Amino acid sequence: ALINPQFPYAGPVPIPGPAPTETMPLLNYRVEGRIAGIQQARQFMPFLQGPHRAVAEQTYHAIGTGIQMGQTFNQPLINTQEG
Amino acid sequence: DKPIYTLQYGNVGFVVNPKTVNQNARLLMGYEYFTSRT
Repeated sequence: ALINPQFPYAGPVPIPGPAPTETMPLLNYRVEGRIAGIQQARQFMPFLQGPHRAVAEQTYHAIGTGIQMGQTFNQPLINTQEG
Repeated sequence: DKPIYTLQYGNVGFVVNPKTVNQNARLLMGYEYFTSRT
């Protein structure tokens, strides 16, 4: 702010002001609020809580069976070298 | 804001139920996506 003498800035907005209204009042709000609809315990989703496999491992079962059977052919006898 | 991401909520699919189907009809699908580089 600058004040300049001799033209000085009025020393106030004075008493000639026009009170325009008495509408100043905010009427307090008084209220009762009830949000009470029956609630049912459940919601349907496509899927909740699953941690789906991105790849599975290979998996398997097992079997064996049979017996011990055989047809054989042997090497001929040979002269013994030494000993 | 909420990208389609299977593994977050099972398999998801884009669906079209056609009223009329001419010979050689097909759906050309275009996707915009983010992915993971393992």
